[PDB]
This record gives sequence, structure tokens and C-alpha cells, in this order.
Amino acid sequence: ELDQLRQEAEQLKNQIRDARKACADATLSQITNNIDPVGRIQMRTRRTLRGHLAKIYAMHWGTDSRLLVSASQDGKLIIWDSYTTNKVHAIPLRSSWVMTCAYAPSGNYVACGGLDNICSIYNLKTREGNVRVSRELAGHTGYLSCCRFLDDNQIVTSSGDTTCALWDIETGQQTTTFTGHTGDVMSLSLAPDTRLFVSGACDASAKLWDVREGMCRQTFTGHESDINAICFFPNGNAFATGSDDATCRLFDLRADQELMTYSHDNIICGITSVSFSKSGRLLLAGYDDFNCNVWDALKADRAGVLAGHDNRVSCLGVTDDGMAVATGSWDSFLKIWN
Amino acid sequence: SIAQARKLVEQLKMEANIDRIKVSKAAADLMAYCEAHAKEDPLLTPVPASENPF
Amino acid sequence: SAEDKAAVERSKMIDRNLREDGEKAAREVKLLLLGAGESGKSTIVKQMKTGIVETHFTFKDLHFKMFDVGGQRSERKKWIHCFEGVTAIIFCVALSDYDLVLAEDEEMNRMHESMKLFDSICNNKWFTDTSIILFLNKKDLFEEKIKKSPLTICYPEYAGSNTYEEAAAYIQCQFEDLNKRKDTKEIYTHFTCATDTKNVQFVFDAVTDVIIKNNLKDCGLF
Amino acid sequence: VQLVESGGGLVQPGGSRKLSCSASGFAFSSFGMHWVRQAPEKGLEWVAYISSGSGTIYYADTVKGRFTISRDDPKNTLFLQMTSLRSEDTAMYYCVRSIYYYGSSPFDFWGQGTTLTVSSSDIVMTQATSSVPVTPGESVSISCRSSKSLLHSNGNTYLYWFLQRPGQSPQLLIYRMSNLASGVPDRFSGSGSGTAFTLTISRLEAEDVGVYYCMQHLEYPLTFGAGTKLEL
Amino acid sequence: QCFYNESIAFFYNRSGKHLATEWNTVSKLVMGLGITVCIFIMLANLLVMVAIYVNRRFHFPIYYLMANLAAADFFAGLAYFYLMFNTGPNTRRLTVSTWLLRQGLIDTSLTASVANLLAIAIERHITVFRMQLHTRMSNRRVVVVIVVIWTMAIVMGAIPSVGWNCICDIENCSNMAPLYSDSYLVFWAIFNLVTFVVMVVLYAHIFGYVRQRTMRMDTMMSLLKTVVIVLGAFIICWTPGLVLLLLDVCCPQCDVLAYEKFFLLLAEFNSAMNPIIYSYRDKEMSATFR
Ligand SMILES: CCCCCCc1ccccc1CCCCC(=O)N[C@H](CO)COP(=O)(O)O
Repeated sequence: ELDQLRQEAEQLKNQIRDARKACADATLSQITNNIDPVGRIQMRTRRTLRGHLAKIYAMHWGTDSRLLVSASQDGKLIIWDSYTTNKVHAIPLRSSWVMTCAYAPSGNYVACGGLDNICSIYNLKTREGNVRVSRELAGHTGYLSCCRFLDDNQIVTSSGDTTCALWDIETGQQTTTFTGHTGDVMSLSLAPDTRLFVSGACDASAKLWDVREGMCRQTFTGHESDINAICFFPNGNAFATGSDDATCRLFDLRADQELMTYSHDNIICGITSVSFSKSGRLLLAGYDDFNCNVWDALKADRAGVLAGHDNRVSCLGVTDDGMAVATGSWDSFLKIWN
Repeated sequence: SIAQARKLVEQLKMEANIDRIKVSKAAADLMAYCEAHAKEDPLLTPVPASENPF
Repeated sequence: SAEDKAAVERSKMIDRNLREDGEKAAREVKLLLLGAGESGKSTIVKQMKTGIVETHFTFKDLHFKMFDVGGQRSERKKWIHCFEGVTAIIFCVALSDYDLVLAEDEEMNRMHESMKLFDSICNNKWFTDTSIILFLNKKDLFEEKIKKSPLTICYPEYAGSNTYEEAAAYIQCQFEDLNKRKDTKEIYTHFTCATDTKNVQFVFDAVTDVIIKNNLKDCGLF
Repeated sequence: VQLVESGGGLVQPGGSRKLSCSASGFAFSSFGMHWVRQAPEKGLEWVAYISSGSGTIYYADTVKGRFTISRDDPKNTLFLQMTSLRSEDTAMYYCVRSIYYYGSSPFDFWGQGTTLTVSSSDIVMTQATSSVPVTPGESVSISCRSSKSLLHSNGNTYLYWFLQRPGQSPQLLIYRMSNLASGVPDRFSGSGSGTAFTLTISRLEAEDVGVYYCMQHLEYPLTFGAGTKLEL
Repeated sequence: QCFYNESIAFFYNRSGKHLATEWNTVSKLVMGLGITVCIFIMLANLLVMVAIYVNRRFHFPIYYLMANLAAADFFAGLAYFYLMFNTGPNTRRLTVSTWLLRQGLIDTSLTASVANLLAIAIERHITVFRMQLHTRMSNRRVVVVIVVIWTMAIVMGAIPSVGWNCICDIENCSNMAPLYSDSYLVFWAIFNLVTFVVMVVLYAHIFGYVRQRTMRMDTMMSLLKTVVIVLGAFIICWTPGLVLLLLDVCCPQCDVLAYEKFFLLLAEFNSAMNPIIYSYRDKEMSATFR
């Protein structure tokens, strides 16, 4: 019967909630009391990338820590060179409505998607020297909000149809579909080992997925509104979420709880992007206050601020080697902070 | 939505049936990794212009 | 070095293509279209010429791009901000929906639902300045419907006859009263005319007005 | 992706002839083209270059102000206008394409070239090996020497390598030291620093017998090296 | 046949003008009103330039030319400030070089102001007549027109100071400016006349366009108010001076030296009113004033 299972279901939430309190031995704020602080983190705009004629919504570094991609509503996908600020490629898109980007780990491919419900994959290394579109993954029914390549053949995408999918680029069919989200999925982050990925949705929850099985291992709650960005801790045993509650939270996969919340009474706008430092000591979060904060990720003390954009900071990524942090914004400018 | 409830209960049952570690230990682990890879962090400790590609 | 130089030359050639494309896109006119499922937005689109559908048409040497975003069926709170800076928001409402009710909801009128969507759009933080063209379609079917059915079914309070001229006018004024940004945006309401093909001309006139009165803003002559 | 050139043949000295190279099957408009000539018995020698959209035209010392190089992007053709031909302009004129952007492989594709026979400050690259005897299945190293440190500040040692099999157009093997071209087996490798350069082949075959060349790209006018023929 | 050996005194005595070695109540009166007008011009243009630079909002080409109008008018304030403290008895302290310094500062400053007005008129016409919404705005056309205006101002203010004067034709030159020639005065006055008829046709075209198109659907009353007050400041502050100079170069024995000292005060009052005629409508920028 409905009521049997429902009253049963709300009981299963109890053992989950019951055990989580029992494993809440001590607050991270108590454990990290004696770590000497990080000190003022002064970061200045080193490079400023100009050439976009609309708001930027997405950017992704390369594994080589030098090239990067950006997309905007102008319907152009540009591969930048961060060292020399010169454009390597400008990809015209068929659909001006792009909301995400990904640069393949090998650097051979780049993917973008948005309200057109399609994840288009563009081939960079091409005999005829003109980035050509390779495959169009059309199996979603809502706007794509994120996409992250695993290999040059596997790409995982998250959409507004409340589902994530893992694709096979050669065939163009969904190898697996991840369902379980009760709200619109906003962002996904792949683990360092590329075996797991967490997704954040508009239903104020984040779910840890297994890419192989296609089942959700754990689900984390604690936020009060939409989760707009998500990223793992470098060691893959933790991740952090940015929501419209203007709080960032650090969840643990082993302990299955929440560790920190990075709130300041001064901050009232919604987080648009989050990203970590190579050492995991800094949590950089791009807010809608038009600025971007840098949190001490083990003390929860806002040490540092990167205020340089006119409009909201849409995307924010750090390099693999951690030499730089680049932020995009709706003011049409990407700034490389070091 | 009988099916929705039935699919739902097995989801949490699987979610509840996992080994859960103390936050005390997991707290140390996030502390350990950050201090052990601290001296390789460019943004934490600013690096001289000779090793700064920007 | 040489290769670096040729790289810069490449990057400049790239950019001069980004501007040339930027200046081609700026000439195009971006209309966002919204409304109910049966509004007649489908019928409006046909007169003018899954995911987000685009229609391109040219009228009197002006280029229009109409973004029928009716197929998204997701949370508008996350992707509506993508269209901030459209010239206009066309809004279609079917006048023949005053006595009905949606097949999905229990007893909320289709016309009352149209207002609820209009209230959230005209007062959306993303379209504080954006002008709204409001098309009211199916005016002839509304004439037949009103002649025999009362208007009290939808608006409980109404001082006025069951005459098309007055019946319609109550609705038009009722829709125009939704906006609290009376001093910022202009709602150009039109009654759909099938044969005249003036629905497209009214869009031309309403667009120029939003352009002319914007041009006078940035040069300070206003 | 073929490149074919038209013209050549026999001309009395002082005459003016035109060479046209019709690109087909790639984005010609976005490729920087060169021209490289090879004498009837001697090695390669750079002559001209045009950037993308005719933004930058360079020339060699021996042909400066004597040759005019032009492109027709709409028709995907490349032109060379030659004036007052001298006796030392007898060579096979290859047309090469190259694109310069971070990580690209310039001089990757070479045309078949045309034969032209007239009736009758520079980096200098030296490789002092010729007609080296080698047997298939053994390991061979080819050494090259420069007069200047090719290692630029950014870390790019603008030294290239090429292989010209008997009766074929030259083929890129290494586009910068410690880099490997497209379509070339893993056997070829190159390691060097500053002014000393080497090309190591682990195991070879009868397919890769022929003459090897070295080129620098640190600065124009892109002087090449002498040949290094593998003998078998 | 040229005579530049002679002093200022020879040239005024050659003309009908009076050297006024003695101080006067009329002299102190004009000096008071002039110093007042100059203080007002200087202060008002510092406000306009301070506001146009401090605000991120006012970083667009029209505001660039607005600040340029403020700077030109500040230059005019300085020129008129220096022209005062040099009239009446003080003019006797002059030499031909220094008198040409003074007249030149006046010429270049007023020419700059008039050209900035024509520039702002040409800019609106372009901005109104475009049929696009955003049109990513350049700084190219604005700095090109800024250099044309200042080049033309400096060339116009220096030409008489170098070559174009009656040191060589005593017989054929002005009654007011004893050294500038009828040729230079006709040129300056036809320059200003054609600039004003061009501003009249441009703002009339803007009005006709806005009328037909928006009335096809209040903006019309605000536009007619602004247009009439922009052209009117210019007509009521210039037509006196220009008709006075034409009278001098055209009618002989017409006592025109008559109302000269005051008409110049009116022409400088124009540059006084420019910062407020061109900032009153932009309620935003106007209020920025604090
Ligand atoms: C040189 C022509 C340029 C163009 C005309 C400028 C202009 C405009 C409107 C009224 C007047 C003028 C100048 C008239 C001479 C300049 C002066 O200063 N006059 C006064 C008249 O009382 C005497 O000065 P001064 O003799 O006392 O030194």
C-alpha cells in the first residue's frame, strides 16, 4: 500500500539521520582550532581576456594548465591561451544559448551545450585545420547545465530533465542514465579517479553517483535552496557545494555528513561557482555580489576576496598545477588571478 | 506512484547500508592532506616571479 | 619569435571576425515569446512567416529573431536570465479562455493562469526595463463566446454589458494593471487581426518605439 | 588534402614566369603558405611566405624584390610571380602549408612541386653526415649543429626535422625537438639542447630510407641544412 | 607695404577706438560681471568634468564629448578671465605680440566651444538614427572628432596671430579689432553661421524622424523643449556678436564699436550656460552633482 511504504520510507530516513548524529564525533571547527591561519591571500589580476561580446557562462581549464575555453551567449566558443592572452580558436556554435563547457583531458576535444538540449562535441586536432563538430548527443529533454569528459569517448552530462547521463561519443547513445533527482540538476563534478561523480540539483540535495553501476551511493542534504555549483576536494574524499542560500558546505563521502558551512552575515547573494586549491586549503567561490571570495577551507574564515568584475562571476576554475584561478563574469571578461 | 514509492524505499535501504566513519577521523584526513601538499600550493604561498608563468 | 608573431597575427584575424560577427548580431532584433499553451503563439508564428525554437523573419529591412521557448517545461528561475536584453517580450493570451479551465488544474481559469504568468514576467528582476508586447488572440471566437456566456464566470466583479467592445476593454486594462514598473516599461496591447497581416506590422511599430525611445536615452536627448 | 602546383618547364634567362598552386580539401584561407625549392642535385632552400589573409609577406635574400607571392583565398590558389630569372633559380618548387597557434605543427603538408629549369645574419645549420650506411632493424642517430641557441626564452627550440624518400615530397617528422608529427611511427625521436640536435631511430625499414633535413624557425629566412642520406 | 614697428597706440588711433589710460566705473562694471561669469564658467565646468570622469556610468562617447564641451568652456573662462585684467587702462600695458596673445586665446576658446556644439549635434543625429538596440560602443569616432575640433580651434586662433591680419594692409581691416582684417572677420562669422545652420537642420531632422515614427504608435514635448532650448542658447548668445562683426566688415560709417564690450560678455555667457543646458535633462548626471 502507499501508506505502508510511505510511513516505512520516512523510517528509512530516520536510520540514515540517526546514524549520522552518532558519527558526528566532533566539529571540524573544533578539530582545526590550532591550525595557524592562512593569512591574507592577496591575488591580483594577471591577465584579462577580452573578445567576448555577451555574458560568459562557462569556462574550463586544460590539463596542461595553459589553454582554456569559454562560452557566451554571443554564440562563440573561444579557446584561449592564458600565458599570451591570444585566441587559439573561435568556434561558432549553431545555438547561441550555451550554458556549459568542458575541455577534454587530452585537449583533443571540447564540448558545449545549453537550452538546445544537445551536447555538441567539437574536434580540435583536424587534418583540415578548422574545429569541426564531431557528435551531437541529443537524448535530454531539458537544458544541459553541465558536462565533464571522462575520456575521449565517455562524457557525463547533467540536464534540467532532473537526470544525469553517461554517454558514448562514438555511438552517440547514453551508456547509462542517472535518475533519482527530484529537482533540476545544475552541476556535476567528477572525482579525481573518474570512478564517481557528485551532482547538485535544484531540490537542495547532492547525490554521489557510481559511473560504472549507474546507481546513487549516497545523498547529502543540508542546503535550503538550489545548489548551483559543486566540486570535489582534491583527494576525492570530500566535496563542496554552492547554493542560493549564500552558504558553501563541505560534505564528506566517508562520514556521509556535512563538515563546514561558509556563511558570513554580510553575504546575501547566491553562489554561482565553487572551486578548490590544489592543496585543498582554499575554497574559492564566485558569488553574485559581483565579487569572488576565498575561504579558508579548514577554518571557515573568509581570508581574501577577488573583486574585479562589473556583473556576476559566472564561472570560476583553478588550474591543475594551482598556479592560477580564472573567473568569468557577465561583464564579458575573463580575468586570470594569481 | 506505487512504483515510485517502491523504487524509493530500496534507494535509501542501499544508502543506509554503508559503512560510516567518524567525522573525527575524516576531519584529520582533510587536515592531513592539506598540510602534506601545502608547500606545493601556489595560491596559498605566493611564488617568486621566476617560477610564476603569469 | 616568429611563431609567436604569427600567433598574434592569427589571434587578430580571429578577433576581427568576432567583431564583424558582433556587428552583424547587433543589427538582428531579439524577441522572446511566451504565453499559455493554447494562446495562439503557434498561430502567431505562422502569420509572421525540442528545446528552444528560433524563427527568423525580415520586415521593412529589419531582421527579427523570435525565440519560442515554450518547449522547456523546466524551472524558469534558472534559464530565464539568458534572455535579458531582448528588445521585447511578446506575450500571447487567448481571449476565448475566460470561461474555460485548464485540463490539468481543477478550477483555476486559463485566463487567471495567464495573468499569474504575466505578473511574474512583467515584474521579473531580469526584465525591469524590457517592453512587453501583449497580443490578445482569438478575439473573434471571444465575440461569439461572450454573446451567450457571461463574463462573470472569470471576473466575479464587473460593471458592464456583455458587448465585445466593453468586454474586451476590461480585460485589456486588467492585463495592463499587472505591472508595478509603470514608469519604466511600455505594454503595447493589440487585438489579433488575421487578414490584415498587421500583427507583424504592430510588432515593427512597437519595436521601433522601444528602439527610438532607447536611442534618445543614451544620447541624453530624453 | 592534396596540394598541386602548376607552371615550371623551360625558360631563357631574364624571362618572367608564374607558378600557381591550387589548394584543395582543406581550409586554405587560414593556413600560412611557404615556398621551398630544391636544386637538381642540392638541398632545400626557403624562398617566400604569406601569413593568413596576406598580412605578412617575407622573402629570402636571393629573391628579395625579384619574386612576388600572392594568394587568392576565394579560389584556394597560391601564386608566385617571378622576374628576371637567373641561372641559380633552377629547382623543384614545393609549396608548403603551415599554421601557427599554440601547439600547432607547421610545415606538415608539402605539395608535389613543379620543375623549373632556366636555360644557360642568417642562422647556418650544419650536419656533417652524408650517405651514412645503415641496415634495417638496427639503431641509428643523425646529429645536427646550429650556429645560435635555438632555445628561445619561452622554451620552444624551433628546430624541425624532415624526411624526403626517393622521388617523394619532403615529409615532416618532428615539428619541434621532442615532438612527433602526425602519421609518423613512434620509432623516430629527437633530443637536443641549444646548438646540438640528434634524431634517433630505434628500428628502421626500407620505407624510411632516404635523405633527412633539419630546419630552424627561430627567425627568418628559415635556413635549412644539408642532406643526410641513409644508405641501403 | 607693412608697418609692424608701430605700437598698440598707433593702431587704436588708426581705428576709432579709445586707449582709456584712466580707470572707469564702466570699466569696473564690465570687469565685475566678466570675473563673475569667468568664476561661474570655471566652477561649472570643473563640476561637469569631475562628474564625467568619476562615474563608471558616464563612460560612453556622448559623455566624452560632454566633458570635452566642459573643458573647452573652461578654456574660454580662462581666456575671458585673462582678457579682463587687460582692458581699460591695462590695455595700454600691451604690445602687438601680447595683444595678439590675448585675442588668440579668445578666438581659439570660442571656436572650440562652437565646434563641440556641432560635434554633439552630429553625434546625436547618428545615435538617434541607428536602428539597433545595444550597438557595442567604440571610443574611435569620439577621439577622432575630439582631435578635429581642437586642431581646428588652435589653427583658427593662431592664423591671425601668424599671417592673417592687417599689419600689411592698414587700409582694409576692422573697426573693433584694429589688426584683424575684414577677411578674417568674415571667415569667423560665416564659420559660426554655417555651424549654426547645420545644427538647425540636424536637430530638425531628429525631430521629424522621432515625430513620425513614435506618433505612428510624452517624448515629443520633452524633445521639442530640449531642441528649442539647445538652439536658443546659441541663437540668443551668438546672433548679437555675429551680426555685430558682419556690420563691421560690411557697413562703413556704421557706429558698431558701440555695443562691443557687452556682446562679448554675452558670447562668454553662452559657454557659461552650456554645462547646465547639456546636463539638466540627464537627471541622473545632474543629480550626481553633490
Ligand atoms: C577678434 C574677432 C574674433 C571674433 C569675434 C569675437 C567677439 C565676439 C563678440 C563680441 C566681441 C568679439 C571680439 C571683439 C574684439 C575683442 C575685444 O576684447 N573687444 C572689446 C570691446 O570693448 C575690447 O577689448 P579691449 O580693447 O578693451 O582690450
